[PDB]
Amino acid sequence: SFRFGQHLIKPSVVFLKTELSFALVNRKPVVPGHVLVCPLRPVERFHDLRPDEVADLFQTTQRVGTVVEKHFHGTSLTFSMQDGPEAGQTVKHVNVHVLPRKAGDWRSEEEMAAEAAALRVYFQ
Amino acid sequence: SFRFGQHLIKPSVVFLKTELSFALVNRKPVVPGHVLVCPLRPVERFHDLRPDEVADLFQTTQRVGTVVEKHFHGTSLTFSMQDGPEAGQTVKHVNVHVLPRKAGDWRSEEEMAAEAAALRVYFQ
Ligand SMILES: Nc1ncnc2c1ncn2[C@@H]1O[C@H](COP(=O)(O)CP(=O)(O)O[P@](=O)(S)OC[C@H]2O[C@@H](n3cnc4c(N)ncnc43)[C@H](O)[C@@H]2O)[C@@H](O)[C@H]1O
Ligand SMILES: Nc1ncnc2c1ncn2[C@@H]1O[C@H](COP(=O)(O)CP(=O)(O)O[P@](=O)(S)OC[C@H]2O[C@@H](n3cnc4c(N)ncnc43)[C@H](O)[C@@H]2O)[C@@H](O)[C@H]1O
Repeated sequence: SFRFGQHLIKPSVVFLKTELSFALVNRKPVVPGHVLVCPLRPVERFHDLRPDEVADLFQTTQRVGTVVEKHFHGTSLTFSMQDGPEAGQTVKHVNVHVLPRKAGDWRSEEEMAAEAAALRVYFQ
Repeated sequence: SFRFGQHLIKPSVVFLKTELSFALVNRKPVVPGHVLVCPLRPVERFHDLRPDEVADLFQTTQRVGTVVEKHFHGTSLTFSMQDGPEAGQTVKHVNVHVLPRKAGDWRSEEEMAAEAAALRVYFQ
């Protein structure tokens, strides 16, 4: 019941949801704990975001990171937004990639829902 | 009169300044128009930012990008924050890297002040 470009994201893999943004797990994380934060409204370019959704997108992005860094035992975070077709954007929806980091660094929907469930505990 | 870790940034190379953040040019941009946006207060990890400075850091980051994308003729933006020593952070100050993007992609302080001056026109 979450739009992410032209796909619908089953709540099962969504682990946080604010008034304006939401965060979810990946089918192929680049690193354990690689997750995403996207505004609820489907805009394709970061510049299309009202300034309230931008505050919200990154206050949420701040929070989500503190948790996966904890949860997945990282010591540093890597944040990044691929904003446009020439920046590598594949899904035309704004979305921050949050990747926990460590010194020297595909799955089933159920493994995704398991992971989202664990992440939901930290936002309780 | 701008702190960026343990260095002082001469206003000459600063091209925007809000109540909470500020943006500046690079001595070695990775791509023409690669610039930075940093909170005025020197925190070393994104999580150390109040939520007001986070709204401000990214509302500002939204603006700055729209301009360098225009100015440097890009068609897409790449945003990214290296948050921690294991994420590649070199300067222990929070700072978003904004890089304009195009299909298939060191200088003197004066060349830096020239560039900041041009960027200041778009925020007039
Ligand atoms: N050395 C290094 N190597 C790699 N990354 C590094 C690095 N250093 C720093 N970084 C860091 O690693 C990041 C590089 O990641 P990236 O920007 O290359 C991933 P993307 O696939 O291009 O993303 P988008 O198209 S925008 O967004 C689409 C995303 O949503 C997901 N998605 C789409 N549909 C989905 C669905 N239905 N269900 C679940 N997920 C879906 C996709 O899997 C995809 O990840 C940077 O932040 C950098 O600082
Ligand atoms: N294929 C690709 N290749 C490269 N980047 C890509 C990519 N695809 C996407 N990206 C994109 O390119 C970016 C990768 O850039 P990066 O994160 O590797 C640069 P950094 O030097 O590690 O940054 P920091 O330590 S955090 O911050 C320090 C910064 O402040 C500057 N600085 C420090 N002191 C200064 C001073 N006194 N005066 C002026 N500037 C100063 C430094 O030059 C430095 O750039 C990503 O956003 C990605 O999405």
